[PDB]
Amino acid sequence: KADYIWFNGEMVRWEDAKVHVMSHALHYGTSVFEGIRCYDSHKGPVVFRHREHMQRLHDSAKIYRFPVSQSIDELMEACRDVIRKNNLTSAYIRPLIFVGDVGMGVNPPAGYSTDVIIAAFPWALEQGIDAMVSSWNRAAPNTIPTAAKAGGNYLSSLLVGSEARRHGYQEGIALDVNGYISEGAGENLFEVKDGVLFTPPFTSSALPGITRDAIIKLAKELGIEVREQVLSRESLYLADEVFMSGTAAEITPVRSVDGIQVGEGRCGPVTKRIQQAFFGLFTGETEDKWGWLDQVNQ
Amino acid sequence: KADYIWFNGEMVRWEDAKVHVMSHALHYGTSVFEGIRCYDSHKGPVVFRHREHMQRLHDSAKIYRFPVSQSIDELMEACRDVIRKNNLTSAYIRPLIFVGDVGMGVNPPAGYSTDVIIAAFPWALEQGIDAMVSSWNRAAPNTIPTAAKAGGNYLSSLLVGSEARRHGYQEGIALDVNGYISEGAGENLFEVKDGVLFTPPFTSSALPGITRDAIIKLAKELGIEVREQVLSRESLYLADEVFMSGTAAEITPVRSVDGIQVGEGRCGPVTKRIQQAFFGLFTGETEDKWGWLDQVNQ
Amino acid sequence: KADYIWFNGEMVRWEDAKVHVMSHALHYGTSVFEGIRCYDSHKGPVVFRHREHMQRLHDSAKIYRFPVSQSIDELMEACRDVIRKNNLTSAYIRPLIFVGDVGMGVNPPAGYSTDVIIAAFPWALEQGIDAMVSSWNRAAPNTIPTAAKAGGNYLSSLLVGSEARRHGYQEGIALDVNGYISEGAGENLFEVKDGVLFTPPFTSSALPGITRDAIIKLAKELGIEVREQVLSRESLYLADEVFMSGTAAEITPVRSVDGIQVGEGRCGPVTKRIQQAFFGLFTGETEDKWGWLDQVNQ
Amino acid sequence: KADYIWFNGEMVRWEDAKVHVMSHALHYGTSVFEGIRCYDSHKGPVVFRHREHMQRLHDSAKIYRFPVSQSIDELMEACRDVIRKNNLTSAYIRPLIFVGDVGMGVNPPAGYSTDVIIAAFPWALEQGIDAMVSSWNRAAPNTIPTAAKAGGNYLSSLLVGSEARRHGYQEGIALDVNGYISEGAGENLFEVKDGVLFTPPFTSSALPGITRDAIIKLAKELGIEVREQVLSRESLYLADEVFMSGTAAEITPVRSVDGIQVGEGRCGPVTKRIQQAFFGLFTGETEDKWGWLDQVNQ
Amino acid sequence: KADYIWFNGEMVRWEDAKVHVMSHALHYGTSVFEGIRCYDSHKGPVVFRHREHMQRLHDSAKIYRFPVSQSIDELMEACRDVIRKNNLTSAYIRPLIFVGDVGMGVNPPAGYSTDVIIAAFPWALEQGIDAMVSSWNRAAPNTIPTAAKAGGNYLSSLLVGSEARRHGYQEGIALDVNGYISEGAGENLFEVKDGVLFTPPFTSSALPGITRDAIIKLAKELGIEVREQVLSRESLYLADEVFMSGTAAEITPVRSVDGIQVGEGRCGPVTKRIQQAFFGLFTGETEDKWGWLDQVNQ
Amino acid sequence: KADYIWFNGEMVRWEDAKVHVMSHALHYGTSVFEGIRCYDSHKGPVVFRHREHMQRLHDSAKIYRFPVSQSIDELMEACRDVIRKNNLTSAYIRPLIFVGDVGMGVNPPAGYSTDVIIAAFPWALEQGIDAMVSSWNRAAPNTIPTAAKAGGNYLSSLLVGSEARRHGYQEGIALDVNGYISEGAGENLFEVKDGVLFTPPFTSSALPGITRDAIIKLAKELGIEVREQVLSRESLYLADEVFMSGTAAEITPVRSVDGIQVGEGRCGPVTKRIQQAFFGLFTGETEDKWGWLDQVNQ
Ligand SMILES: *Cc1c(COP(=O)(O)O)cnc(C)c1O
Ligand SMILES: *Cc1c(COP(=O)(O)O)cnc(C)c1O
Ligand SMILES: *Cc1c(COP(=O)(O)O)cnc(C)c1O
Ligand SMILES: *Cc1c(COP(=O)(O)O)cnc(C)c1O
Ligand SMILES: *Cc1c(COP(=O)(O)O)cnc(C)c1O
Ligand SMILES: *Cc1c(COP(=O)(O)O)cnc(C)c1O
Repeated sequence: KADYIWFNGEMVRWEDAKVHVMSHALHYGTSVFEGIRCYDSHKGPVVFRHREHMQRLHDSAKIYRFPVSQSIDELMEACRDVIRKNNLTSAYIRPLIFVGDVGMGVNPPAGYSTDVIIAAFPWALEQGIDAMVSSWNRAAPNTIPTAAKAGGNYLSSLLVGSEARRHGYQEGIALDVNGYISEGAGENLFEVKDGVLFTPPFTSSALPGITRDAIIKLAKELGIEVREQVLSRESLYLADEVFMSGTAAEITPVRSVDGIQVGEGRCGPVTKRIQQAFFGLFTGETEDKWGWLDQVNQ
Repeated sequence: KADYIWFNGEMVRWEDAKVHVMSHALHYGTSVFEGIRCYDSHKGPVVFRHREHMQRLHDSAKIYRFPVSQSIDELMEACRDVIRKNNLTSAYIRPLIFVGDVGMGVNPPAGYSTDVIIAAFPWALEQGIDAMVSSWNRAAPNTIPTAAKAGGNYLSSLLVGSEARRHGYQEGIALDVNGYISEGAGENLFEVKDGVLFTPPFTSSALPGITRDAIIKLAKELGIEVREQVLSRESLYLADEVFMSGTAAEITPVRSVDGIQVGEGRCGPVTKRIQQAFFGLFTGETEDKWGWLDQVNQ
Repeated sequence: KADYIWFNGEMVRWEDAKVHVMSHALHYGTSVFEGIRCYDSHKGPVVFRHREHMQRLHDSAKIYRFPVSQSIDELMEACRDVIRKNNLTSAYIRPLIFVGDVGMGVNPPAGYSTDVIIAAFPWALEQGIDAMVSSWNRAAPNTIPTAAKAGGNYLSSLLVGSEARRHGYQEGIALDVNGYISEGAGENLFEVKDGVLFTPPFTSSALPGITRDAIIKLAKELGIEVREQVLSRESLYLADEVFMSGTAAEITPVRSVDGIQVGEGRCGPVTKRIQQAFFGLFTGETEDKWGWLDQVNQ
Repeated sequence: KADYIWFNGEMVRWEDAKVHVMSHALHYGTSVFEGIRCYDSHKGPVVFRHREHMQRLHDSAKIYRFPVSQSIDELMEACRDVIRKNNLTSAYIRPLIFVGDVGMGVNPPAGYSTDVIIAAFPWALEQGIDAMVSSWNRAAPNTIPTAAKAGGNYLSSLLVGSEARRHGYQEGIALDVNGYISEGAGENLFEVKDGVLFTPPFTSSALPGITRDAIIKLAKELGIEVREQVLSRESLYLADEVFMSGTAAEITPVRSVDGIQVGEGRCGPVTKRIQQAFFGLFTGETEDKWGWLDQVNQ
Repeated sequence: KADYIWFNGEMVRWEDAKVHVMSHALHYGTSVFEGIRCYDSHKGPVVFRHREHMQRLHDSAKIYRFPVSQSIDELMEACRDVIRKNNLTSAYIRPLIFVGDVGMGVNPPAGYSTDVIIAAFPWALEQGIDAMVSSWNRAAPNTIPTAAKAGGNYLSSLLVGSEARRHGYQEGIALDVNGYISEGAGENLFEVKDGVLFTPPFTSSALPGITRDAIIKLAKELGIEVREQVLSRESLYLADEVFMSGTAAEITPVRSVDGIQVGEGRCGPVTKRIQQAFFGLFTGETEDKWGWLDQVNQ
Repeated sequence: KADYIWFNGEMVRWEDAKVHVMSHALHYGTSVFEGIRCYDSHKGPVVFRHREHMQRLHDSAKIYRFPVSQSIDELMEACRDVIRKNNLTSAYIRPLIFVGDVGMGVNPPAGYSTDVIIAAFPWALEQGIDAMVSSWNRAAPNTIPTAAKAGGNYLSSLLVGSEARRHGYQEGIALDVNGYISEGAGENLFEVKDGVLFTPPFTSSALPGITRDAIIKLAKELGIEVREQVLSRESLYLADEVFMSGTAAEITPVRSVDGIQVGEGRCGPVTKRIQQAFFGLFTGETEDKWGWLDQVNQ
């Protein structure tokens, strides 16, 4: 929780940010959102890969044809505004584009506009978590677009994630409809074999993670070979290391899958190198060669 | 629109029925709903298959493990209350169970409770509509449960339905991932061949429609043979008649699929017999042998 | 061979029935055809299920949207004429609708007409044949419609059939993409287990055979239970009897599959009963309750 | 049209190149063909990748086991002869190997020979075309070989292409049975993301295009990264550029898919570079390092 | 254990029934087996559906082409002899046909014979068991025959069953590759909806259980409707009753699946009726109309 | 055959190496094994990639959770001992971990130990073999792990291999459930097209061959490009060269597939180069850069 939420261009008090119960998105999952992080760095509060996230927000809406009146730049300025207005230095930002109070028909009436909200609030990675392969599979290829970060998609992440927690594990790993590894409930999956980094392609129903992309680029900078390919379920038991990636989860090591220990049962050497290079970005140790750090105070 | 909405046991003015913008269901499609109709009949306002719908509401929540504090009977009484309080005789009822303002984590915290809302509002079938087979497929079997009427499911119905309308058709027909007929965007599909009634099973990713079930039971009463089996796409072009079924759509004839006329291009004889038997229920002509008509004033 | 071939409304001498090498159908498989049989009966030359075949010819053309100028009755009279003009009593008729000398573009230009020809010519059942399961699968559900009897479809029947011949068998049995039994290279497949008759549904990529349909109706008249269901490959080795059906093949018993003998290795009792009832139609022993025999001489 | 057509070793007048209506290929799609282009260049009339096309003609026939008595060299000489004898400088060549007047059985009798024809005739720019994703899928992997350019295969291209034109688009894009991008109705598909060229592998039911291969080699010469990988449907909406390739279509840019604009809605930068390099081959600007230009005069 | 084991026609002491460590079946899973039960009845020791099991033993060997020198009758006599010679009245019989000490090549040398063993030894109620849906799927249709009860098949049952026990459940339920219900780890699955009995067909990778078959026949005698059809995963949560069937497991009620209670959490009404009818066979209460009881003393 | 077999830590005479007929592995395929080769080299008897094979033995057991008391080094010393004790210089070693005389329940009781045996015995490459594509497919992805070399897996290799033999071929090539090339009955498959080496990934249900891995590393040393990708069935007819790899089979060229000759019908140039480099390891010509040769005499 925090004071003020950016709502359709206005800074509204947190308490007053309410929508009608007949809002389309509440009944039909017709919303698109993002997960962004603001880090306190050597150069002050900085939004990690800000433009990339807002670009994906637009891409997700594009796929479902949701009309978005704000440009990427407008959304970016609004985001910084909400962090400053709330006096935050370290936070989690949540942009949300949703179909509001329009008719009750599935197809919104022509000429409608979407409601936009940007809320920000203040904001394990060493011992490694225990994961299990879920009995639920992720969405098939040409059904509900897995490349779009839409609300309705999360019924799948709820099923996969809750099942793992009900059986005593920290996270669940979902396979696609073909029986290949897709990703965790809400984070991308990586494997390290003989010093090589492996990760499933988007065609394995894995969402194009921005943390995932950052890791791939950092790994190449470190001289580590990266192979984007379909992975079998057994590979999880044969891998030297395995870790998850996501904005909220950052880089989370996995020490065991289905009760089977992953090489030594602790954060591996390659996972360690990547973690250091990742966190080094906010200390100045890792040079920001790509322009991933967006200053809140511009 | 109407006055008053039943909200967690209280009759709230329509205008005051608001939820916070950080409600779980707005971001993750974590809601379950129903579509029910109240008809003005020979015995006054009557809710069609009231118990069946509330039972499915509970079943849908059960699958996702959403805690529901109200019993089927409590929900049924609440529903009648909202129709009476709003002085409605002919209406569309919308029960909605959703995860409200809890954390922002996908998995709701243990001990949480769901918010429940029941809104009601006042409420083609002769010439037949033109349909097209969509380029989007419905959810694969063990991914997102198609038997549950959940909010997140509707991203699929939006894609299928919007595509049909963008190309000039009234409704889209989706095939499953195997290439077999599933159903329309938001309604079940029926075919009539040589005086025989055909409809895809639930395993073709078709939601167990209550209108669908009613038609099957009425057809048997009329002495019409019903075959629940997987159907090929071509069968749509070879069928003598084809129609859709749903609470909102009732019994909608389809006169053409993909520009190909369906036997004579008008409402067929078998579709007609079923329509008459269906609407006869609210005139007294068709005996309510199953107890499908629930009086609002009990 | 024979004299005269009906070509676009005219009886042309067999040798003069030629078309240009640039005919669309020669390059793109854009043709639809039928297989019909004329039997010498107790009532003289009689075309078996004449109307049904011409109706399917029209249905196959309808699916591909090939314009057909002739009505079902016109085609039926032309067929009888070809049999009479050729002084045939027992023959195989081959109606063929094809896209002729139009452009070289895959999509024929608007306003084009198809060419139609009807050729007829004079026309292993006691012991049974040896069949093998092919390594090639039949067309997937929403690719090339298997319900339509089109020319291009036969590339598949060629692959399945030639492979069986090459290995010393009389016919090959194709499985669909799922690994279930579809049918023989160019004939439907039946199995008899505990006095029960089994056959794959059309959704197993099996063409809606007219001989297949006749067998199902005759079986029911004989009091034999018929189950139209998906069949596993192993079922071929467990079946008491197995036989193929088609216009050209009629009812052909299968005494072995993949070198494995089918219960006693001879024509089974149920296959025999069905054969007798089938051939009894042309002797008068079996009453033609359906009006399947169309007299040539009218 | 034009005068003369090479028919089984003889130059026959166009009007006289006729084949019997009972030719196998007319009824069973049993033919194999090629599409070749002759361009007027800085070195005169030149056949683009002549040997490559004739080699594929042989490969297609080999898969179906069609007997071809002519060698690659004989066919190449015949092709040049057709262009010279018809006084063509710029034209489209169509070699066709087909099963002619043999029996009516699906399996041609042992010892048969195929008929061979080679016809030639005189022969979506900077704005691009509008495409839509078809509701029809391309052939599954082990059904009808997608690597062979056979006549029967085109029933698929007809379904995909006609649907697109019926809805107002210029071309349709088909997905395979898995829901992944395969290719256009009769041309390969390319995508450009962040300066990288993407194209589906043959295993996505995409025919091994010779234009496709040329583009891949030219791209590498230009220093452009090429990734041959499975592509999701959503990628079409996220791509910076998208274009089709084929002998007839050459390099055709796609400005929109399903009504969604492809980055700026005009021919993209990378597409432009590749087009220039491609057409530069006929002006001498692009050095023919591989020997793709075969002079007619030799 | 017990004394004596029938080994290739000879009653050998239990301790002496040994085979070489280089026996084919130990390395390649090349064995076929059965599970039979001998019950103490009102007519003394009786082998339940004796001939049916021996017939399936032969059918399993036939599919893999394992040479069996003993006839069904010889095996049946041997079985009775094992029970008598070991003075057993209530026991579990295990016939095993396996490829013994032949070469080490996968394909046994022509002319080989299999070794046959028949061992017998002395032999989830009213509360039911807790089951979970496994993360492992059962064998795909045309891979390893699911209709054959072979040794190698059990690696699957081991994976499915062990996972369930590792998580605290009594049995695991496997889905096929399509995401539909197949069966339990080593027993068939039944569901009861509105007084109707449902069970997956063999094509859902479910082995043709002999107990399964018995239940279907008994159900029909009791006037209960039986529907053999593909079942979705969700159906387990919507069913009124669910139970497993197998020779060892007999009729075991399932009170919950994945932590979700199955209607009241106790043995259901229909399950009870079927259990009573089943066990009534051994008390004389249920007339043995089919001849399922084979007396040991004969 | 040979004298002595290492059995649970003791050198037992070959003839006395027996296990009870009730051993778990004989009934349920619950065993894991390896195939290792001892070559007579320029350095004397040498076990090829000894450590790698024992590591895979452990990995296969780990996937099934079979307890293994011996470490990799213990197993390696035992292996050398068996070769020495048997006075072998060139031989085939067969390590086998299996579940022995434990209960009859599929799930072995807690605290059980596995039995381990290591047997060794003394131990078409120039012309090439004739292969055919089998009608049986290899195990689907998430059914029975294809990465594990377990006994039960071989029911599949038996079906694929025996079918090829029965039709006069030397080996059968299996396709996966998708219709893509997987591998031979018990050996990995390679293809050579334009000087490029191709092989299916593990996700095509291909076991991670150790000979396969060696070939890939040798190819890279020779400067040959290696592409690990999914391959279509047709690619076998279009390839310039095709060969199989395995411990027993080493590098076996394939001169024809399905009666279709593979480029010239003899051992190809690239296959030759790889063979020479492979066998050169035991002559000293090829430097053992990886430490693949483990000396017996240490
Ligand atoms: C958001 C999300 C991710 C993580 O993406 P990041 O851009 O790295 O935050 C991974 N998987 C799913 C299903 C997601 O929704
Ligand atoms: C609600 C719904 C239907 C119609 O069900 P009825 O119970 O008949 O109203 C059909 N299909 C889908 C996808 C639905 O959500
Ligand atoms: C024509 C055909 C059949 C047989 O159908 P009939 O109408 O009974 O002749 C079976 N399979 C295929 C693929 C066919 O084309
Ligand atoms: C011929 C063809 C192409 C084009 O390949 P080019 O050799 O480049 O002309 C593409 N797709 C299909 C289906 C084709 O038949
Ligand atoms: C043996 C077996 C069954 C049980 O069948 P019954 O003949 O009734 O004992 C069920 N499933 C599997 C996988 C089996 O092996
Ligand atoms: C053992 C095996 C191979 C060959 O692997 P190598 O380690 O090289 O001997 C190939 N396929 C299968 C199915 C195998 O079991």
